Amino acid sequence: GYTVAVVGATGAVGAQMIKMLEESTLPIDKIRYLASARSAGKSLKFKDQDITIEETTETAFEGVDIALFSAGSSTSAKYAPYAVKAGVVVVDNTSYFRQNPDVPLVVPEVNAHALDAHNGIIACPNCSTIQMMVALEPVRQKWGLDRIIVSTYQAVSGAGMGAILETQRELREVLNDGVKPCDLHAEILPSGGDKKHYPIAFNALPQIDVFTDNDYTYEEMKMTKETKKIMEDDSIAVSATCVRIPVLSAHSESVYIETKEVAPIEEVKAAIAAFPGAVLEDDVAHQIYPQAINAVGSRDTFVGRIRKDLDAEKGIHMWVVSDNLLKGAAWNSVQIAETLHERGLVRPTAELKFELK
Amino acid sequence: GYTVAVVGATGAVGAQMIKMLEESTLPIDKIRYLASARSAGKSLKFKDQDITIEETTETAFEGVDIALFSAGSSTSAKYAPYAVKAGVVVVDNTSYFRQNPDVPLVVPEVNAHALDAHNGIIACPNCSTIQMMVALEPVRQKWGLDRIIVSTYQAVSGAGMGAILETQRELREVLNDGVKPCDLHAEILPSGGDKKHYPIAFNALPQIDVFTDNDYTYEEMKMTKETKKIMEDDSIAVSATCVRIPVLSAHSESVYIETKEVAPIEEVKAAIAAFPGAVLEDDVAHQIYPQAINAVGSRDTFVGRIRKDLDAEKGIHMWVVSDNLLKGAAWNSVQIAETLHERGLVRPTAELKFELK
Ligand SMILES: Nc1ncnc2c1ncn2[C@@H]1O[C@H](COP(=O)(O)O)[C@@H](O)[C@H]1OP(=O)(O)O
Ligand SMILES: Nc1ncnc2c1ncn2[C@@H]1O[C@H](COP(=O)(O)O)[C@@H](O)[C@H]1OP(=O)(O)O
Repeated sequence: GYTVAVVGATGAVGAQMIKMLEESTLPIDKIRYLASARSAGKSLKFKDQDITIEETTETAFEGVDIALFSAGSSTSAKYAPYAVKAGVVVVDNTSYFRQNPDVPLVVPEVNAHALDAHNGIIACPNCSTIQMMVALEPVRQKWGLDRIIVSTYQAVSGAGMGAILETQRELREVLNDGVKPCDLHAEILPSGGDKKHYPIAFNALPQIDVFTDNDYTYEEMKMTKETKKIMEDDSIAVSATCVRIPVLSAHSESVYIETKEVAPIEEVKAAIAAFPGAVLEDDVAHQIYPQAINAVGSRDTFVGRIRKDLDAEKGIHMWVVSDNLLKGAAWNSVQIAETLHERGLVRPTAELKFELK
Repeated sequence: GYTVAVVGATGAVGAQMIKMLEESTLPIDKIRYLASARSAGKSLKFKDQDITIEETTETAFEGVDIALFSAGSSTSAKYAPYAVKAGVVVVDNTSYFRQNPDVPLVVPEVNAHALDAHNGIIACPNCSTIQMMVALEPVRQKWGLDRIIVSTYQAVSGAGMGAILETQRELREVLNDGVKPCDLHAEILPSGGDKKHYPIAFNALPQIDVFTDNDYTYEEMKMTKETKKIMEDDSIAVSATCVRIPVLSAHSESVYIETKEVAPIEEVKAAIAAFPGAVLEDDVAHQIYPQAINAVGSRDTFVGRIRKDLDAEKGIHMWVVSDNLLKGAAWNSVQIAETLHERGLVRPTAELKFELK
């Protein structure tokens, strides 16, 4: 069996990582929970056992076979290269290593093969990207992809535990204490790292992450570049608008594509249904489409509202929904680990290609 | 001075029709509030005055100069033709007359000229369509419009008063009582007419109105058909995805367009700023963009996140927000009435062009 480590166990994603590891087929001899110095000493369950939380340091990875990181891009930049030096395979849920050519960026159903040439770090893509890739890969395979335009309806759990609490408290202040929404005080959303902060209660904020030089945010640009890397095609045009909405869990996405060849809608429905990790929920006559609340707690990516464009020959609209902390993060990460084990890729790496900080 | 009736005066829109009339420049000698049998005999304010609500009948429109209808489609179909026969000019908020060729479909900033040839009924377009028209008309006027793809983020007040109450209590049940969103009992949303009803609390429901035979909903197809009538151009390609989110008031829209000539973004921003009824809110360096919660209570239509597509040379993305019950309904309706008075168009129609039911 393996010794597995969760770095960032106490967080929103880390807690889903525990839940997914508990339900995993991965044979674990020893489980460790890692976090910052304040969390060290507290107890936290793995199945029925009590586990002690430990400080994350440069020396804390000896004897570790697999480490799942979800502790923000700062904790991965500092500590992940040391884990690799110690003989760990790191699966990173943060954005830091995602655009490194030495790091495979992986959704198991789409680009499992990229895992074979890993140099110790495997990047988990952005949650909004992952569900889109699940929904679109089966179409790409049969008919090609010319362009994607996507608008997202993203839940607040992606922004961390604090965002959930902020949202819930804003909603209770409006509903119980009768506070105008434009009078609410916010501390986190739209982006903890940015200068100004706005309420999300009864609102739709068209900022996720911070702004880049081209006036798209880092989230939208991650959707663009991560798509090109996962599907291994730099010629796919991707433009996105990323919006936060008053949902705790589950991202929804309105997706528009143009294929390389015309794709009969019923063949598209069938192709998406036949694809692992994607579930067709499309029966408009009985008002069946994917819904965020129904997706909560499930590993699948649910797709419906599939219909052709009213004017573009090759254009298709659809609606994609997934638990953002499961397939969007923790399940993707654990599925990567299960896949690493399937393929005999849980072993030390010989050449370190990631400078130590 | 005019005798003005409000049909549907007790509803969510009707309440905003009252507020817009209260703040109008229109010379009003007499106000009447019409609704159904169940509100008949109740009282309601116009400024300091008490106004007894009357049941709408076919003979209730004697003496009325202007009638603002917002009582659902069946009510406009049944009574508006009798109002016209009596000598009223009708501003209809509903969809029933929107596609009749004898009926101007008007957003005053875009197509006020079409008021001149009215035959006793002017249709106010759909809420989500109006704000899109205000944002794009200044772009269309300078550079043309080849196509529109739009994804909406729509508030629940457009589904009426019962929908608002249903949203509020669903959220209260989740937040105060511990009820899981899965276990919520809905009666109205996503669409009061349809067979099945889903919770909107912490959800995103990709259905507004009922489905049509092409798998687009009636709401999505209205964006399409109204856009073409208002811009007097059937060659403008339009496809929509209309989604309800947990907001009480203020629609937001992620809008993609392709223009006929390249439109430098700095010129597009300028042209939108110069357009009556459109306000440019675009300064990403200071995180400035339209937000539903800020738009509430304003007649204006707010436009930001303006940026060129990453690949398509004529493509442009933007974010458009407006109060759905103001510019999207009641202000548009009162602004139509003010425009009619401006142009001496408030007068009886001789020839009856609408069927009496
Ligand atoms: N420097 C750090 N070293 C290890 N873990 C960290 C560090 N900084 C933050 N974390 C962990 O990352 C997660 C933050 O995401 P979230 O806001 O959802 O909790 C937490 O588990 C947090 O642990 P801790 O609770 O000890 O601060
Ligand atoms: N048959 C009808 N005749 C006239 N008005 C109607 C009729 N049915 C509904 N209405 C009015 O349409 C508006 C519905 O608005 P909303 O959808 O926001 O509840 C209400 O003012 C309602 O009046 P009433 O209050 O008497 O039911």
